[PDB]
Formats: sequence, structure tokens, C-alpha cells
Amino acid sequence: SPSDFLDKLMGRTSGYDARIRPNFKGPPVNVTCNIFINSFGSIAETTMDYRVNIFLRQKWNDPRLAYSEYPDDSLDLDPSMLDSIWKPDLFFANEKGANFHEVTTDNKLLRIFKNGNVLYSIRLTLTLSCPMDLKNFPMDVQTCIMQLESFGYTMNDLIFEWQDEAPVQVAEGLTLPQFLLKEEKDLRYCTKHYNTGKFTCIEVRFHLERQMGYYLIQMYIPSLLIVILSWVSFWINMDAAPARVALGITTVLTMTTQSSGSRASLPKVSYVKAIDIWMAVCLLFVFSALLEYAAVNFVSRQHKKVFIDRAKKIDTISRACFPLAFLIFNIFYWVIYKILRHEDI
Amino acid sequence: SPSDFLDKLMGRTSGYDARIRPNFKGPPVNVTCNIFINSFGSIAETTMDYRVNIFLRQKWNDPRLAYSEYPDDSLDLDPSMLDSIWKPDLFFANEKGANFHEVTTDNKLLRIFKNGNVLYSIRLTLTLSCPMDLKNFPMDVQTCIMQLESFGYTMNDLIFEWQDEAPVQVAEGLTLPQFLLKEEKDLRYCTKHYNTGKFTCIEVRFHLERQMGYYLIQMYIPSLLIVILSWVSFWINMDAAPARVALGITTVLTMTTQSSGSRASLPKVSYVKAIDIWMAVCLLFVFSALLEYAAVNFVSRQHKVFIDRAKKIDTISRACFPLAFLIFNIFYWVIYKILR
Amino acid sequence: SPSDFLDKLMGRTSGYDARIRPNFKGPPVNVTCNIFINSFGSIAETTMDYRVNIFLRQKWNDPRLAYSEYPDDSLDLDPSMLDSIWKPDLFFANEKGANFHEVTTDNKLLRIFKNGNVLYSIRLTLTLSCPMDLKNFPMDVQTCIMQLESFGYTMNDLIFEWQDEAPVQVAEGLTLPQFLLKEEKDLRYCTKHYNTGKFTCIEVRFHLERQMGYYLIQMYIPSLLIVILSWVSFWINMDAAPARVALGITTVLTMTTQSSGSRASLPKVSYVKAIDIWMAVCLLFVFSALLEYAAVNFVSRQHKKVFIDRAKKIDTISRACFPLAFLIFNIFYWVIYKILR
Amino acid sequence: SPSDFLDKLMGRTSGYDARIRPNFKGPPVNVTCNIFINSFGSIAETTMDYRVNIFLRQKWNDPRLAYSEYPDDSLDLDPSMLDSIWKPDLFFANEKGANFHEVTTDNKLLRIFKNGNVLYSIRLTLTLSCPMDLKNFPMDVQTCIMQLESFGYTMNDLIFEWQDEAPVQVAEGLTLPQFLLKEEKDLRYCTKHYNTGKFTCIEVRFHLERQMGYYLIQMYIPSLLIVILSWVSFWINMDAAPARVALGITTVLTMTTQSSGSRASLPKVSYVKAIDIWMAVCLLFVFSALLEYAAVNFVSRQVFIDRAKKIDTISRACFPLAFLIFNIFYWVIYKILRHEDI
Amino acid sequence: VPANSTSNILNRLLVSYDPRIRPNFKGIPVDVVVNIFINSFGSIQETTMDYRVNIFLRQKWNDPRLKLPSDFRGSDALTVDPTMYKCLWKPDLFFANEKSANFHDVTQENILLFIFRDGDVLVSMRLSITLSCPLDLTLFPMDTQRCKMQLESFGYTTDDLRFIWQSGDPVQLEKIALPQFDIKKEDIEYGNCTKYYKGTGYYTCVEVIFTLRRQVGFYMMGVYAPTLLIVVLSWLSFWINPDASAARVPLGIFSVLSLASECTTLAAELPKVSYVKALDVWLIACLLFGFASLVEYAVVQVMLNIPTAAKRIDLYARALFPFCFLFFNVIYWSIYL
Ligand SMILES: *[C@@H]1O[C@H](CO)[C@@H](O)[C@H](O)[C@H]1NC(C)=O
Ligand SMILES: *[C@@H]1O[C@H](CO)[C@@H](O)[C@H](O)[C@H]1NC(C)=O
Ligand SMILES: *[C@@H]1O[C@H](CO)[C@@H](O)[C@H](O)[C@H]1NC(C)=O
Ligand SMILES: *[C@@H]1O[C@H](CO)[C@@H](O)[C@H](O)[C@H]1NC(C)=O
Ligand SMILES: *[C@@H]1O[C@H](CO)[C@@H](O)[C@H](O)[C@H]1NC(C)=O
Repeated sequence: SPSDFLDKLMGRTSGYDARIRPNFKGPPVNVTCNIFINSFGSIAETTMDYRVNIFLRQKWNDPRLAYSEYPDDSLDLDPSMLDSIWKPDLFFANEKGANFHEVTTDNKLLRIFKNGNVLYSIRLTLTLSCPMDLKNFPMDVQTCIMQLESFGYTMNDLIFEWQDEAPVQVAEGLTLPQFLLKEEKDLRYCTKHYNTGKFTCIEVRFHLERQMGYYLIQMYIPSLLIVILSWVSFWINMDAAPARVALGITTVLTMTTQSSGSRASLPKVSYVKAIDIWMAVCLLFVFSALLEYAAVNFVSRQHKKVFIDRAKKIDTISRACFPLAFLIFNIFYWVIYKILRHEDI
Repeated sequence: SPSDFLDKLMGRTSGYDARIRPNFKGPPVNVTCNIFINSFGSIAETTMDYRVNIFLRQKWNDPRLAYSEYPDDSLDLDPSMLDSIWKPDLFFANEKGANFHEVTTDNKLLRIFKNGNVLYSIRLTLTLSCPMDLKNFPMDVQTCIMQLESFGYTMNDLIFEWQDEAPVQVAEGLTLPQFLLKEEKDLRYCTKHYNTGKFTCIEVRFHLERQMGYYLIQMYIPSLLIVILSWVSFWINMDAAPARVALGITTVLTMTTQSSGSRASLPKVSYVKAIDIWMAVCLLFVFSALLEYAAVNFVSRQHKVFIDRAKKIDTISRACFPLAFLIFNIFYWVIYKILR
Repeated sequence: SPSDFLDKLMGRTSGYDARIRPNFKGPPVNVTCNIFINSFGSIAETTMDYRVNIFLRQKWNDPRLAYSEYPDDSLDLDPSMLDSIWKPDLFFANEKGANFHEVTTDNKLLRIFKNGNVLYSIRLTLTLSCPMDLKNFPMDVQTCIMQLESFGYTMNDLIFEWQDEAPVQVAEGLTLPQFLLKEEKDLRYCTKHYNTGKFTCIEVRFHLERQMGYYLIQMYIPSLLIVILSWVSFWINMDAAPARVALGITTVLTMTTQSSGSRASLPKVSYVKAIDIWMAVCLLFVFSALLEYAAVNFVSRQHKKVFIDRAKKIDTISRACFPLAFLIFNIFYWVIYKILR
Repeated sequence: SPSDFLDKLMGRTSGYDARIRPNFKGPPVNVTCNIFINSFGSIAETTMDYRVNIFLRQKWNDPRLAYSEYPDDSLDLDPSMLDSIWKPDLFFANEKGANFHEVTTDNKLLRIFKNGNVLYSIRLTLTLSCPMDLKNFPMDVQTCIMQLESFGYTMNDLIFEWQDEAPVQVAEGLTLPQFLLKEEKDLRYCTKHYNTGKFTCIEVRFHLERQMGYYLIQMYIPSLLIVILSWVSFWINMDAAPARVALGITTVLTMTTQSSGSRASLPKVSYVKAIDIWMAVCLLFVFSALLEYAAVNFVSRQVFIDRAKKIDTISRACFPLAFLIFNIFYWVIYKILRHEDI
Repeated sequence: VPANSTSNILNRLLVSYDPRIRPNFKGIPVDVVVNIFINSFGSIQETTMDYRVNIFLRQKWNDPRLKLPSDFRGSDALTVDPTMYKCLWKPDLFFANEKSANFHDVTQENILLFIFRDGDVLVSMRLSITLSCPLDLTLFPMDTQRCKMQLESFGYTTDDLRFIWQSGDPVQLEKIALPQFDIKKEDIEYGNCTKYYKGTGYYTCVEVIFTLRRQVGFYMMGVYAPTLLIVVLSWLSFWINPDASAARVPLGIFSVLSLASECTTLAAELPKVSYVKALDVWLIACLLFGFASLVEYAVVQVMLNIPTAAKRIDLYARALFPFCFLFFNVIYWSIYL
């Protein structure tokens, strides 16, 4: 009977203790753990964290759980008595609150192989934290990590190891809300040395690249429209002074409001950002246009002959020069932040 | 045998009670505790709270747990058996909600030394509260604390001490979004005297200094640009009166909107703040420019030497305003830099 | 023997049952309770609640747990045996979610005296609910309460009385974000009469005085500056009609947006608040200034005979009357909402 | 000896299996339940639900608990012994997450009478969801319901009945944030027919009345003031075209900002609300004022001055009348005729 | 014999019954009939891509061992205690597309167990799942979402467990009303995915696909009308007397400022997606037309310094821009059908 087999294998009469690691006072027990991402998203820079729904699985071996009576080489099992068998320790380093899922049943799958290998797959919901750098907000590349390491055992007793083929699988059709998950994934070791000793560790890196289209169409187009409107005002003659000054003031108002909104919709980072410098350049251009208009007005009332001609000449020269300066600054900014110093590694 | 050894140490046959402190009716026991900061952040002044992810460890000794059979000098236990032995009481006095961590297992590690010393490391996620001082908001220094104290025992039974070497470690590369953690940490004693007697306590301070770059680039530059634009308005001639006055009122309105936004993005406090006074003075300067141009326009229509006097007054005011703004700016920056 | 004494006094072999109230079929057992406010804050009028971190303690006596063997008159226990003895039922009538604390252990202290007196201090975190009135929002006084009462016993079984000396202590240097906690506190009885019978009760009142510094510096000064801008508009010559138009309309816009923001920053109250009436009167003054300017334009344009003189006279009359009206309104309003309420 | 009494009544030696309902293989057991509202408010329109703190009490009878040993007829219990006795199943259909209260002890009270009647009062905290009808948002009258029904049994085993004299009480001094709880409360049956069988049900209907005052002072007064400001723009002379056009521009700006901000604290309802109608009509009137100002400009730029003056004065004398008649019609229709007074 | 005695002898932690071993072991995989019952809806947070439900999941599984022992006193179909149900074996149930799932316990566990001589076992719970679906906002104002729910087995593979939907109306709903969308019971088409995991084995997964179409009434009454009014203001800006030329600029600058503010507000009340949305198309077109009006005024002004040509240009613009915008509007309302 299978129930008798379960009782004899790891039950009370089996003389097996779940509080003792396999191969006690001997070689350390190896673990081949792999994960399966089921969902992603909710990357909030305000809290500097993101959510995952991994399908964490663990593998190991122990001669005590090996069997030779039942004909089948792999039998399923239930979590209720899985609580009564040994489970290697595994906690995530950079996490801020994770929990299991208990919906209509337990979400733990336990399988025992004939050779003694044990398959342990359990469904988890995590909220990992990765620092975010905003050296170039619209065109940055984020690298959020997931560190797995033991807590109750050292390198002498427990070790970890990534699976050889397909270690970190991703569910087909998964799409990030804003970013995009690149195919390449980094796997390495993160062996930490606390005050208590040496602990084994496992690290996997995710390469996330932000998509510029949304931020472009929603923020850069209004600034370009405002500066072209400023040039349109620039083309206005000196007779309609109130209209020109009103247009300049309105442009500066729009620029300030857009900059405030853009910088308020983001975490308060100490250093400067690409969007911040772009909007500062646009604001400075609007300010310079208004200042030169004021200078033109001032020089118009300086006949107390050629003063009007000089004002017209300087207005025409500035109107011919400012768009070229804006174009060269824009192309320089785009090329530098696309190739020269960012989008590297 | 491992299982037999565990049964002989703290099992039923061992005759050990976990509800009785070591050295009962004797000298108080000594506990040495050190923490390991693993993360930080979420310092929000709205709720006067911040979150940590410490790795609190406790070390103490009890003669009832001594052993000499196993050749190894330090074995390990499990949380299921950890809850079956005595654990020193310790709660954080200044906290507003903390919780354990369970991921595929409990996150509690218990180690027993051969000489009898016991190591107890437990992972916790806390939410500590510190009174934020906003006397100088963009240039303040925040001192958030962490009080550790007992609850079930007095000085006669339980005492708390720090560890002499590396009492508070910090994970390498720990970065904060707004503030920065100073390396220096202050450690003291906070022995309290409640109504029930005398309780041990332990306090550790963290020094956080706010970085002005974000607030500078967001608010200080636009206000200065607005006041320079008001000066630009002042440089306009008298003929375009509606234009200059309308642009002045528009600058007033945008200053008010910026002040309202800055206040909305900041938690409310009773007293004044540096940003508050800075924006108030900027608004006052813009309003003063508007008022002086209104006075010039009024004196221009006073019903032929009036225009000369008006031009002289306008030139004198346009010369004096930069001097007043510069002296105010230097005085404000120097006082909030060195004085406070 | 400590373990043997624990087994003999409150253990399994003690013969004492925790489900039986002390002095059964007799007079109700008196209970004296005192709290210790550890923190405060997070007072959100939007959800009508505030948070506390009380340090509730309870004292009572029972001959069943009395002992006379240990020479020491007071010993200490652990929650694992605290839950095995009888405790008085106690819940909070006005609360919207409360829980204990668990950090490396429970936060319950049990101390038993030789004569039979029992001390019981347990740390709690509550979310109390107190109705708030905003008739005079910037200078209001709020009295949030805390009702302690039993649920499972009547007056014949359980009663509650406050401690005579220092019943409610406050943590030294308590700092509230907006309000301030006055030292004087009110204590009384709140004996209720439910449908199931008569239940004991205990109340305590906290007097809170809201500070108006933030509200002042945020809203009162800008409105005053805007009305001074309108008064500036009063002195502009009639020729500069677009100038006065722009000033009036911008004052209207800033008054509207400031009023909208101020009213949105406050919870949803059906009746009228002081800030509402202040914004309404400021907007009305701005509107009246614009209307009088339009009337000046109309009377000036009516000529197309001493109409310039009449327009100048009415403009001077407005510029000399509206400041006086604003001053008298401001002083009357401040006096009324300072002393009359 | 209360312990021996409990052991004989519902103890291990009592032979009282809690899994067996009273009157097994017989007539269904009747349960009379009444509630005691302790708090209200926090009605979130976006989330379409509200919160209560009821004091649900349940009354029923079972001969298996009949006793005569004690001279007293009504004793008391604790939740520890409550867990060992049968408990009638009950849950709320229109709920989205409820929980008990655990403050220094359990919040459940048990009382057994000599005749066999058992009283079971337990403190609860519910989050009930009720659809909101926003046909006339500033004048709406909401009807939120609380349904009680069984889940573990059918009409053949468990039934329900409201208590007769004062079943639903309200704590004195209750203050709702926005609405006003009507004293008269409806009570009827809601017996459902699920796939598994026929389940008993119990429903109590509330009545809520929204107050205009807040929304009134928020929206309606600025609209009237800006309409009068538009009339002020109208009365300006013709040659001051920039002044009039600027006043029209600022009036339409503030009107559209007010319209946008009116629905900030409201769900994205499919149909049209009263406040939406008011905002749309005010915007249309300001727009028409600007349009007629433009028409006056066109006429003056093409006897022409006489025609421009006559159309200006005619429209300036007619538009306030149109606004007044629209206002009175709208107020009377939405206060009596179309959607109000049931 | 007491009813409790029959329930115990059928199964109990003391009586010789093992809930751990599946029914029909080493034999035919268990056939489980699953039907759902919607009780509420809503909380469709587009910013987080998740919708909350409250279901009445019912699953019928037949166990040879969990069968009536005859003569217990069955008569009417037996009702099993939920604690007995916890003792009773349960086939594993999980749903892949859920942000989280929470059970509902309104003063009692919401679990009903039914036992019949057929030995078939009817089990019903009450869940409060918060599922997740990928929203598609390409044609956001007139889109059609396909939020779906799929139930999967976790503990057992296809070789031991299998799920089949109820033959007669497996999905029901009591006329639930939604704030924004409008779920229609006509199209609740469902299939199964039986997805395979590379490393563990096969798993049977059944699915349910809803159909939620967003209602444009709120948008058409709140965000489209103000834009049209701003467009008509821009049109009116053309015909004003160009003699002063100091009054035409305010119309254009107010139009562009208001359109920018509306765009920012709508972006705030909207999830962020890379692809362009129809609302963004309409807003940018309105902004571009206002900008075109302002640059037309600028061209007229620069040409004024000839009057006949400027007047003809202004008249032609005022005559053609409304017609061009009408063409654009009809084309836009045609393409976004
Ligand atoms: C475990 O696996 C490792 C490689 O991961 C191997 O070197 C070792 O021999 C294996 N066995 C033990 C007992 O460590
Ligand atoms: C623990 O050490 C302290 C000094 O750190 C000492 O006063 C105390 O007596 C020690 N405890 C015992 C039980 O010896
Ligand atoms: C408890 O105190 C009350 C007054 O608070 C008194 O009436 C009573 O006698 C005291 N003791 C007992 C055992 O009832
Ligand atoms: C319970 O009351 C119902 C009516 O509410 C009645 O039909 C029934 O007979 C009563 N008692 C029993 C024991 O069924
Ligand atoms: C489940 O999908 C598989 C695909 O192989 C198919 O054979 C089977 O009939 C499907 N079952 C149902 C109930 O649709």
C-alpha cells in the first residue's frame, strides 16, 4: 500500500528526523535550483522596488530518502507531510516582504526520485529592491538583481549551484509595462562574508532598457512646440509689443509648469537628469528670447535716426541665429546622450 | 547521535524549562547584541517614519545548555527547536509596525557554542519613527534613532550591552535616494523608569544629511529666473504700460503657483521653513516691482518736469534692486550655511 | 524549585481553571487600568481616525492565584503561561483596526504579587475614530476620545476604574505634526445600556488645539497680496484699460485656483468652513473691483460732459472705501473667530 | 462547579458532536438575528463600497443544551468553549473582505438560557459594496444594502428571520461625513436559488441623502460669478477689443478648469451627471458671449455702428434672462420633476 | 447508528482512511468538473493592470473511497462538515493569471462539502482573487480588452488529474453592473491551454475569456468637447480685426496652454504605454491646429509690412481650416471605428 510506503519511508516509524541535514558531519549537500518567471512589472522608482511571481524550484539528494521497494521511480507527494521532511534553507537577500500562496490548496509540489533525488517546486510572490540610477532618465539601462543565499547553513554544510541548461526561464508572451526585458541574463556568484562566517549565494541579473517613445511623445514634443512658438513670436514686429511680451511670458509659464510636473513625477534624486537638463535648456532659451525682446524694446526708445535701423538689424540677426543654435544644441544633446557617454555596457 | 544529543540538550528528558531565565534568583544576565543594516530608504516626512531591514543578532550565555560530547565546538539548531528554548526578550520602543520573514522556511538562525554561549540571529523588517525637524528644510540634518529595550525583565534580571567591535555594520554600497548616511554612529544608554520599575535600554543614532541638489535645481533656479524677468520688465519703457503690468502680475501668479506646489510636495509644519521664507521674499520682490511700476505710472499721470522725476526714480530703483537682491541672497545663503 | 512552583500555582496540576472568573457567584471583581501614550500623529481628517501606540496596564486581585511559599513578594512570568490564566475582557468601542506587536517575542508582561494582586501590561497599536467638527477650521479645538469597556461581562461581574494617581502618562517630548497635546486631560464614566444588558465603560478625553501657522503662511498671505494687487489696479489711469482688465482677471484666476486647492486639501464637509468664507469674500472683493472698473469704463464711455470728473471722483471714492471695508471685514472676522468661537 | 457543568453540557463526556446541527433529520432550525450599527462613513465612490462596525447578534434554540443543574437560568461562556459547540453558518453576500477584532482578547460573547435558547454576539468589521446611481450626482439618493444569508445549509436545514421589535439600532450621536442616514430602514427577504439548491437570505436596506452645501460652495457659486463676469465683459465698450477678448479668454479658461476639476473625486461614470450638465451649459454660455463679441467686432468692421450697438445691447439684455430661466428650469426639474423626491 | 458515526466510518483522522493518496490511484486520471459563479466585479485599475473578482468556485470530484457505505441513512444527498472536508482529499487548484488570490471568510470559512451515495463529492468555496491581464491601449478611447482567467493544476500532472467545464452554463453571473466597462454574457467563450512546463511535466489548464469594452461616454463628454470648443475658439481667433493685432495672440497661447494642461491631466489619469494612443493623437492634433492658427496670424502680420493679399489669405484660412478639420474629424472617427 502506498500509505504504508509513505509511513515506512519518512514517517515516525522510519526513524528519520527532519531537523538533521543529510550527510551530517560529512560532505556538504549540493543544490541545483532554477526559477521560472511568471509575471513582472510594477517597477516603481519612488519606492525603488519591483515585483516578481517566480516558480522557484529546488533539487538535492539524500541517501536516507532513497527507496527500492515501490516499482515507480517518481511519486508525487503532499505538503502536509512535506512539512515533516528536511527542506534546505533559502531566503532572498534584497527583498522587502514575500509570502506564499494558499488558494484552495497548498502551492507546494514535492517529488521523490528512486535514486534519492528530491524535487521541490514552490510558488512564491516577491517584492525585490534594486537601486536605480537616473544619470539619463529617458534613456537609461537598469540592471535589477535577484540574490539567493542560505541563512542557516555555511559553505561547510550547504552549497548552491545554477542549473546548466535553461536556468532562468521566462513565460512566453511576457511584456513589461514600460521597460523591456532583454534576452541575455547574467548568472554569477555572490558569496558573502558576514560576521558569523561564510555563506553560499546565487545571483541572477535582469537587463531592463527603458522605452523612450512614451516619454518622447509626452514630454519632448511640448518643449519643441513652445520654442517654435517663441520663434513665431520672434518674427513679430516691434509695433505689437504687448502681444510679443504676452507670448513670451506664456511660453515661460508653460515651460516652468511642464518642468515642475516632469520633475515631480519622478523620485527626488540628488544629481541632475537628462530630462532636467533638456527642460532647463529650453527654459533658458525662452528666457533669452524674452530678454533680447526687452533689449530691443529698450533700444527702440534710445533716440533721446539709426537707432530704429539698428534695432531692426539686431532683431533680424537674432531671429536668424537662434534657430540654428537651438538645432545644434539639440543635435549635440541627442548624440551625446545616445552614443557618446550613455547607452554604454 | 545528533537526534539523541538534541534530546539530551533541550529535549523532554533533558529536564530544561524554557520559561525560566538562566541564573534564576541571581545576578542579572548579560546580553550582547549587534545589528547588520541590509537596506534603507523610504524616509517619508509625511508620517515621520523610515524602514530598515536589519539582521539583529543576540549573544548570551546560560550554563544549563553546556555540552562536551560532540567534538565540534559549535553546532546549529532549527527554528522549530529554537522556539522550544529560552529567548531573551527584546522589543523596539520607537517603531510603528514590524514583522518577521518566512520564505521557504523561517529566517531564524540559532547556534550553540561548546562553552555555553548562544548565538541567535533573526531577520526583521522594522518601521521606525523619528521626529523630523524642518527649521531649515533644504539644509537640515535629521537624527533618526533606534531604541532597543527589554519588556518582561527589569535591571535585576536582564541587561543589554553593545558589541565592542563593529557594533553596527553597514552593507557596502548602501545608497539613499535623498539623504546620505554618515559613517559615524553614536551609541549611548537610555535606561528608562516606567511605573513598573527600571528597564534596560539601548539607543543608536543615525545621522542623515539632506542633499540640496534636487531642491536647488527644481525651485531655486526658477524663482531667480522669475525675479530676473521682473527686472527685465522694469527695464521696459513707460509707453507699454499694460504689457509690463500684465507680465508682472503673471510673474506674481506663477510665483504663487510654484509656492503652492512646493508646499503641497512638503509635509505640513507649524513654524517657518527656509524654502517658505525664500519663496515669500521672492514673491515680495516681484510684488514690490509691480507696486513701484504702478507708482511710476501714477506719477506719470499727475498733470512737464514730472516725466523727468519719474525717469530718475525708475533709474534709481532699477539700480538699487540688484544691490538689495544680491545682499539678501548672500546674507541668506551664508546664514543658512554656517549659522544653521 | 521554580518550575515546580509554577506547576503548583498556575500549572496543569494547580487545579485552577482560567475559564472561571475570580470570586464566582459573588461581587464583581474590581479592575484598575492605566495607559501610557507612547506616540501619536497620523491624524487624517479624510478618514476620520488617528493612531495611538498605548501601553495599557491592568491591575486586579484574585485569591485563587495567591501564594505564600516564595519569600519574594513578586515574580515574573512569560506570555506562554500568561495566556493560560484568566484575563479580563477589554475592547475599545471606537476603533477601526487594532493589533498586538511581535518582535522576537510577544509584548505582554505578567507579574503576580504575593497577596494575589496581578499586573498585566501589554503593548498595543490602535486606530481610534473620533468625529471632527470644522465649523471654524483654522482655529478649531478637537477632543478625540478613547472608550475602554468590557464585552463579555456585565456590571455584576466586571467593573473598571481609573488609577487614582497619574492614570494617563505621556511620553516625554511628544511631538504632534499639526496639533499640540494639552497636558490637561478629562476622565469620566460612560456606563452604557445595551440591548443585552448593562456593561461597564471607561472614557478619557484628549484636548487638541490646532496651530494655524502653516495655514496662515500658505493661504492668508497670498490672498492679502492679491487684494493689495487689486488695490494697485484701482490707481491705474483709465486710459490703460487693458492693464486694469488683465490685473482684475489674473486676480480672479489666482483667487479661484487658491480657493479650489485649499478646499480640496480639506475633507468633505457639508457646512461652511472659515477658509471657505475667507476665500469667498476675497473672490467677491476682487469681482467687485472688476465690476467697479467696468462701471468706470461705462460712465467714461457714456460721454461719447464732466464725465471725466465724475469717473475720477468715483475711482477715488472706491480707492478710499474698499481698503476701509477690507480692513473692517478682516478685523471683524478675526475677532469673531478668535473670541466668539 | 461551572467546569463540570460545561463538561456535562458540551464537553467531551457530554456526547455533543458540534458537527451535528440541532434537530437533525427534522424541521429546520430557526435563527433570529439583529444588528447594532456602531460606525459608518468612508464611502469611497471610486471603489464602490463602504464600511461598517456592526454588532451582529444571533439567537436560536437547541434542546441538546438544555440544563437544570444550576438554579440560575442564564450563565456565561468564553470563546474557548464556544469553539466546542455548534455555530450556525452565516456570511454576507455583498462583502469584499471582513475580519474579526482581536484586541487583548476575543470579541465573542456566549450566553445559554435554561430553556435552551443561546445568544451569540460577535463584533465584526465589514466592507460592503453597493452600486451607486449617479444620474443626478449632487442630488442623488443612495440605497446601500446589507445581505445576510447561509452558505453551509439550505432552507431545509437553516432558516433566518429578522427580530421583531427594533432589529436594527443606530448608536446615538453617529455623524456621517457627507450623507445623512435616514431613520426609516426597509427590511424584507432576498431568498436566492443557487445551483446547489435553495438558500435562505436576509436583507436590510439603508437610505442615504447627499448634501449640496459642500458641492454647492465648491462649484455653483464660482459658475454664477464667472457668468456675471462674462456679462461684465459684454458691457465693455466696443473699441476695447483686446480687453473684452482677454476677459472672455480668462472666463473660458477658469470655466474649463472648474469643469475638469469638478469630477476629480468621482468615478468615470458612463452616463451624464447633473454637474456635467451645469458645467457644459455654463461653458456654452461663456462661449456664446465670446462668439457674439466676435460678431459685434465683425459688424463694426464692415449705420453699421448703430447696428452693432443695437445687437450688443439686445444680447446684453437677453442673455441674463436666458441664464435665469435656464437656472430656474434646471433647479426645479432636478429638485422635483425628473430625478428627485423618489 | 448516529450520523456522526457514519461520517467517521466513511472518513476521519482516526478511522482508516488516508486523505494523502489520490482516488483511483495507479489508474484512470481523476475527472473533475469545475464551474464558476461570479458574484461581483470592479476595481479595474488600468495603472496596475489588474481586476478584482469575487467568485463562488464549485468543483465536483468522485472518489471510490469517499462513497456512501449504504444504510448510513443517506436518503437526501448528504452534507459533509467543512472540517471533514479538510480531512477529505482535495484535487489541487491554482489560477496562473492572478496578481493574488484571497479566500473570503465572512464569520465562517466559506466551504460547503456535499457527499452522495454515488460517492461523488461536491465542494464549493468563496474566493476573492485579484487576477491580472495585459491591457491593450492602442485605440484606448474605443478599445476592447480580453481579460481572462485560467485554472490550472499544480500538484498532479495530466497523468493523474484532468479538468472539464460544466456542460450546462459553466459560468454564471447575477447581472453585475460595472462602472466603466460592460461585461456581456453573450461572449464568454472558453477553451483550455494544458500548458507544459519544461522541467516538471504536463499540466491541464482550463481558461475563461471575458469581453470588457470601455464606454466612451465619460471621455466623449469630458475630454472631447473641451478640445472642440478650444478648436472653435482658435477658429474665431482668425476673424478678429487685425488692425490692433495684439488680441489674436492671447487666443493661441491660451489654446496651447489649456491643451498642454489637459494632456498632462489625462496622462496623469492613465497608465504609461510606449505605443501612441488615440487620445494622444486627438490632443496633439488639436495642439498642432492651434499652433497652425498662431503661425497663420504671424504670417499675416509679417505680410502686412499687400493689404489685399493679407485679407485674402486670412479669409481663405478662415474658410478652409474648418473644412480641413471636418475632414480630419470624419477620417479620425472612421479609422477608429
Ligand atoms: C554536489 O555537487 C557538486 C557540484 O555542484 C559536486 O562537486 C559534489 O561532489 C556533489 N556532492 C557533494 C556531496 O557535495
Ligand atoms: C553579565 O555581565 C555584566 C557586566 O557586563 C555583569 O554585571 C553581570 O553580573 C553579568 N551577569 C552574570 C550572571 O554574571
Ligand atoms: C472591588 O472594588 C469595588 C469598588 O470598586 C468594591 O465594591 C468591591 O467590594 C471590591 N471587591 C470585590 C471582591 O468585589
Ligand atoms: C423555527 O421557526 C420556524 C419559523 O420561523 C418554524 O417553522 C419551525 O417549526 C421552528 N422550530 C423548529 C424546531 O423547526
Ligand atoms: C484540453 O486541451 C487538449 C489539447 O491536447 C485537448 O485534447 C482536450 O480535449 C482539451 N480539453 C477540453 C475540456 O477542452
